[PDB]
Amino acid sequence: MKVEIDSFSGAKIYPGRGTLFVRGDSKIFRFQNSKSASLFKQRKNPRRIAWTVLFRKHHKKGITEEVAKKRSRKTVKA
Amino acid sequence: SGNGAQGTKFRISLGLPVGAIMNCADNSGARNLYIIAVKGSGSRLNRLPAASLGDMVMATVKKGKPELRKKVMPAIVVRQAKSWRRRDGVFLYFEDNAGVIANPKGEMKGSAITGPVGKECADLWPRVASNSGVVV
Amino acid sequence: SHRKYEAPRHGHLGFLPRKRAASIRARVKAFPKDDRSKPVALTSFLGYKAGMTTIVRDLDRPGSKFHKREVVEAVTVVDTPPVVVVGVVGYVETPRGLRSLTTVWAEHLSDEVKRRFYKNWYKSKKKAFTKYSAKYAQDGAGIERELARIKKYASVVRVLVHTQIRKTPLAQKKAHLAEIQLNGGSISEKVDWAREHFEKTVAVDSVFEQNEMIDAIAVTKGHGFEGVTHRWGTKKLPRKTHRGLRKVACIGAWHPAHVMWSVARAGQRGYHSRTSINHKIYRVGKGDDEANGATSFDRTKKTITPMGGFVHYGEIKNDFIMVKGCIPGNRKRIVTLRKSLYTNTSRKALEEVSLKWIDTASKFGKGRFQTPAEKHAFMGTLKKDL
Amino acid sequence: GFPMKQGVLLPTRIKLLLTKNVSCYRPRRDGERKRKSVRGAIVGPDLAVLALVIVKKGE
RNA sequence: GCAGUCAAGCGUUCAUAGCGACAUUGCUUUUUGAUUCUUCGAUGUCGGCUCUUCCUAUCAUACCGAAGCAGAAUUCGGUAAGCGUUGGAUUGUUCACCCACUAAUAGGGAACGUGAGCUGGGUUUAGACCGUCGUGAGACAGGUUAGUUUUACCCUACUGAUGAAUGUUACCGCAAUAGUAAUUGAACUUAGUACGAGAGGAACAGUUCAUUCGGAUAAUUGGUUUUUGCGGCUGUCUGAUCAGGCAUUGCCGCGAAGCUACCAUCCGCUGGAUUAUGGCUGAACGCCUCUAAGUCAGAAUCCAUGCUAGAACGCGGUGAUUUC
RNA sequence: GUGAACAGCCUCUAGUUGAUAGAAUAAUGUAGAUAAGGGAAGUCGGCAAAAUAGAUCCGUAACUUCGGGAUAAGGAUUGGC
Ligand SMILES: [Mg+2]
Ligand SMILES: [Mg+2]
Ligand SMILES: [Mg+2]
Ligand SMILES: [Mg+2]
Ligand SMILES: [Mg+2]
Ligand SMILES: [Mg+2]
Ligand SMILES: [Mg+2]
Ligand SMILES: [Mg+2]
Ligand SMILES: [Mg+2]
Ligand SMILES: [Mg+2]
Ligand SMILES: [Mg+2]
Ligand SMILES: [Mg+2]
Ligand SMILES: [Mg+2]
Ligand SMILES: [Mg+2]
Ligand SMILES: [Mg+2]
Ligand SMILES: [Mg+2]
Ligand SMILES: [Mg+2]
Ligand SMILES: [Mg+2]
Ligand SMILES: [Mg+2]
Ligand SMILES: [Mg+2]
Ligand SMILES: [Mg+2]
Ligand SMILES: [Mg+2]
Ligand SMILES: [Mg+2]
Ligand SMILES: [Mg+2]
Ligand SMILES: [Mg+2]
Ligand SMILES: [Mg+2]
Ligand SMILES: [Mg+2]
Ligand SMILES: [Mg+2]
Ligand SMILES: [Mg+2]
Ligand SMILES: [Mg+2]
Ligand SMILES: [Mg+2]
Ligand SMILES: [Mg+2]
Ligand SMILES: [Mg+2]
Ligand SMILES: [Mg+2]
Ligand SMILES: [Mg+2]
Ligand SMILES: [Mg+2]
Ligand SMILES: [Mg+2]
Ligand SMILES: [Mg+2]
Ligand SMILES: [Mg+2]
Ligand SMILES: [Mg+2]
Ligand SMILES: [Mg+2]
Ligand SMILES: [Mg+2]
Ligand SMILES: [Mg+2]
Ligand SMILES: [Mg+2]
Ligand SMILES: [Mg+2]
Ligand SMILES: [Mg+2]
Ligand SMILES: [Mg+2]
Ligand SMILES: [Mg+2]
Ligand SMILES: [Mg+2]
Ligand SMILES: [Mg+2]
Ligand SMILES: [Mg+2]
Ligand SMILES: [Mg+2]
Ligand SMILES: [Mg+2]
Ligand SMILES: [Mg+2]
Ligand SMILES: [Mg+2]
Ligand SMILES: [Mg+2]
Ligand SMILES: [Mg+2]
Ligand SMILES: [Mg+2]
Ligand SMILES: [Mg+2]
Ligand SMILES: [Mg+2]
Ligand SMILES: [Mg+2]
Ligand SMILES: [Mg+2]
Ligand SMILES: [Mg+2]
Ligand SMILES: [Mg+2]
Ligand SMILES: [Mg+2]
Ligand SMILES: [Mg+2]
Ligand SMILES: [Mg+2]
Ligand SMILES: [Mg+2]
Ligand SMILES: [Mg+2]
Ligand SMILES: [Mg+2]
Ligand SMILES: [Mg+2]
Ligand SMILES: [Mg+2]
Ligand SMILES: [Mg+2]
Ligand SMILES: [Mg+2]
Ligand SMILES: [Mg+2]
Ligand SMILES: [Mg+2]
Ligand SMILES: [Mg+2]
Repeated sequence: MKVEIDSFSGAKIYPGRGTLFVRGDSKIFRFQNSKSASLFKQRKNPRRIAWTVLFRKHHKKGITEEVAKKRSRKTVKA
Repeated sequence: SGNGAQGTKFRISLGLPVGAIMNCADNSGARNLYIIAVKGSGSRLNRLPAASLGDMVMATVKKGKPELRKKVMPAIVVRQAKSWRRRDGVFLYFEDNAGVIANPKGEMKGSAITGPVGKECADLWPRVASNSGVVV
Repeated sequence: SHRKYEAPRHGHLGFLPRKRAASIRARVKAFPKDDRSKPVALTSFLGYKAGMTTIVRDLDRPGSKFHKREVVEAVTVVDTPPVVVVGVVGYVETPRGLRSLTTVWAEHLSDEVKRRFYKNWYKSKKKAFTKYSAKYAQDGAGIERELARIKKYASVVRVLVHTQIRKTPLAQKKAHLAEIQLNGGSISEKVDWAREHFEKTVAVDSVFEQNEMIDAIAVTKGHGFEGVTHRWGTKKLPRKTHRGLRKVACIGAWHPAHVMWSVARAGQRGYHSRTSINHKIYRVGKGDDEANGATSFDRTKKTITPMGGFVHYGEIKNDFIMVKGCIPGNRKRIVTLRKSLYTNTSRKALEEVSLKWIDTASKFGKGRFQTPAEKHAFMGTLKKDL
Repeated sequence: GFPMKQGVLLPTRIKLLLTKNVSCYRPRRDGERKRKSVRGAIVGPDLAVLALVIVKKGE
């Protein structure tokens, strides 16, 4: 069992959910629902649709503590 | 299906009743395929026979080489726009309808299939598995 | 003349009359053949259809193109809190058929069952079974010689059980009562089991186990008055036709000069009693088990109740039977789950199913998240959090 | 047997246009670039071999 | 139109495998005639659509017997009407004829079923063109075009729906009668096996799917949108803003709930008695015979099992049973 | 006011707010809409319905009585600021 993600919105597509589209050039598209699919058919651009992962990533929405510091170094001296 | 069907196609939602026209997706000279029959179909008053992905139809060629027109030959559906459901739970659909012209055995007429192809069909006919590029 | 083209008829004549049923609780008209060599157990159970969801499991079907592959499958879920035994009835055989010889009741009966015996519970003095309860206060002579009466006679023996509807999100307040045939051994051992279980409680797993074929007995969802086209699968008449087209064009030939019992007419639709068979049990969940909805493979702590609850039902909190697919009847309705009437081999039965994953996303919309954990993980923090 | 590629996310395969001084490609010719399949950088059940590096010993 | 009896021929030989002359005996009433009993103070004329039921002279499917049955295919026959018998081009068509699928694409009845059920293409009033005929008006089982398809609220039937009265009320049941349902194909395997000189070339058991039908169901996917739920747009009106009104629901994208689709998903039981037929024992008839007595095996049949209703004038068990 | 407009649609003045009423929203209707995939296979017949549509620019066949055919066909564009 794999969870997919919506090629338009970035929602998790749990098994059985959504629909799958095979474009003529054999690119596969997966939608979580009939909403993302209709935008996709409409030639809407996910970067302009506010509620999408691609939007929020691009517009830098809420990535607050991911670009913070960390502790992942080593120590050997061999 | 019937003859040269190696395996047993699980039931896939019907998309192409008699009179549909699908793109001819091989290299044989034919552009389109007009469906006149569905092999192994059954009878119900007023029901039209309908083809699914991987069914063998009878067809005529409406657009194509003149030596390829005005006569009925077998063909095999390779792509479906009507959605359908697989047993792994997914409802999927191609962007066009298309078959390739075949002989009753199930052997193909042209050398290569010019499109993606559904596995339900790939498994079903060997000589189609050969001639395909991307499957599903 | 003659049809001039042959077609099958419409609808099945072994489901007439298509009238409303006599009751919400369809009737178990058959029980499993008795094998008295086995321990005593129930043969049916009571519960309430709550809802459906999706399942993921590998398939084990040597030969099928989907052997050793995951399939996804719909399932119903019926809320089955413990039943409670409050009586036995004993039937004897006569050349006119099976008749009931005596009931024998528990001494104390829950206000749940007591409510079933009334039509205005608030106004009533609730005198039900009050004099019967007295029959115990003796040594007990009468109840004994009644149980005793059952043993000496009585081809078959049934437990009067009833539901604990108060363990159910329903607003119904008025429990459901029913007789279940006891199929364990030795007619005398049967009433002994019965007598022991007065006011006692009996559990679903004592009647069902995983991968069992069970039948479901219930009253279909109702649809009121239906015209001939939907009620019978008739053909729509042409668009051009005067005075309506969800009709039948020829209600009958001239002779017999009578409309016939076999032709379709607009009538009631739905609310029929049905006996669906062969609904494999995919899961027997325990109420007091957080991670009901979990799996060997999933393992996240979560019950089968979807986000926001089963739509129109609530919040399943008791034990439940998960049944492959769909069941006659609709959500919140009393259903009877009955043992199979034959031992199926089928290879389709006997398949020991192992769930990989039970869907738990909301049904009230386009569910996207199994748990509020999962939800928060993906949205991050919102303007309403800490 | 296709290899992973650092920071090329999506646990799937893609066909990329690679250049000299880049992992999963050793050119044959000056100015040679070749379009080759690659497995993504996100671990998934389809992997035959995970490659790992100890950074802190255990007990 | 369908079926016989005699048996001269046909059938390499060989009357009766399969056919059958000369004759001759019949049945049928979807052929056409013959009649003129009923309807002329009107019983709506051809098809087609839709839908139900029925017949069998069986096309397919189950089980059989026969062959000029080696296998495969096919032909003849029995028990059989349980189940099915289709999609299209031309024609108003019935009929016809091709294309195509299919297990098969059987023939018939029911006021030549079926018009207050439709349709109105044909026929068959009034307009009109042609051809033939006629001095003419006009005529033509000649060709052509346009040409109003009315009413149910009654009774009964049918579908569903209440319901007085056999102390009251309540719960749980029984089961008389009635209905009843499943269907057909393929692939793998058997097996390149049995049989055959070869060319070819099966089946039972096992498995995987499918068609046609049926009963549900709505997790999923699709359709529906007055959620007038959110957003957008035009025109105008409220001084502007905010927020809104009006445009027979203004328009558009998304759209939950509900309803809903072989456009979606799930489910569709196993015992017995029989038919044909092949047999056992076994006389009549010292022999011989499946039959006379007795008897075994046996089909998509039948009766149960199951399933639906529950007799509102069929029934059982059970609870409680009023004091101004 | 929008707009080519005495069109449609909204408004000012004036005039109406008359048409039995209540409650529900079964079948079947009548008038209004939508529908996956296919696309006339429906039917006597595309009957009904759907499609098209304004304007600006490009482009425009046979044939012709030279007047036409012609918005032939076929294309692109159109808001706000
Ligand atoms: Mg939707
Ligand atoms: Mg939609
Ligand atoms: Mg098929
Ligand atoms: Mg028809
Ligand atoms: Mg090749
Ligand atoms: Mg017939
Ligand atoms: Mg007694
Ligand atoms: Mg309706
Ligand atoms: Mg249905
Ligand atoms: Mg009309
Ligand atoms: Mg009809
Ligand atoms: Mg003679
Ligand atoms: Mg001979
Ligand atoms: Mg001779
Ligand atoms: Mg005849
Ligand atoms: Mg007379
Ligand atoms: Mg007469
Ligand atoms: Mg008359
Ligand atoms: Mg008359
Ligand atoms: Mg008269
Ligand atoms: Mg009359
Ligand atoms: Mg009459
Ligand atoms: Mg011989
Ligand atoms: Mg026979
Ligand atoms: Mg019949
Ligand atoms: Mg009969
Ligand atoms: Mg036809
Ligand atoms: Mg026709
Ligand atoms: Mg001809
Ligand atoms: Mg025909
Ligand atoms: Mg007649
Ligand atoms: Mg008639
Ligand atoms: Mg009539
Ligand atoms: Mg009429
Ligand atoms: Mg006429
Ligand atoms: Mg005409
Ligand atoms: Mg005339
Ligand atoms: Mg005359
Ligand atoms: Mg005419
Ligand atoms: Mg006219
Ligand atoms: Mg009247
Ligand atoms: Mg009327
Ligand atoms: Mg082989
Ligand atoms: Mg030989
Ligand atoms: Mg059928
Ligand atoms: Mg919906
Ligand atoms: Mg709005
Ligand atoms: Mg504005
Ligand atoms: Mg402002
Ligand atoms: Mg107006
Ligand atoms: Mg069905
Ligand atoms: Mg059954
Ligand atoms: Mg019997
Ligand atoms: Mg013998
Ligand atoms: Mg016999
Ligand atoms: Mg006898
Ligand atoms: Mg005898
Ligand atoms: Mg049967
Ligand atoms: Mg049984
Ligand atoms: Mg009664
Ligand atoms: Mg009674
Ligand atoms: Mg009026
Ligand atoms: Mg009015
Ligand atoms: Mg309506
Ligand atoms: Mg729309
Ligand atoms: Mg459509
Ligand atoms: Mg088209
Ligand atoms: Mg046609
Ligand atoms: Mg066409
Ligand atoms: Mg037709
Ligand atoms: Mg015509
Ligand atoms: Mg015609
Ligand atoms: Mg047309
Ligand atoms: Mg029109
Ligand atoms: Mg449209
Ligand atoms: Mg023109
Ligand atoms: Mg501009």
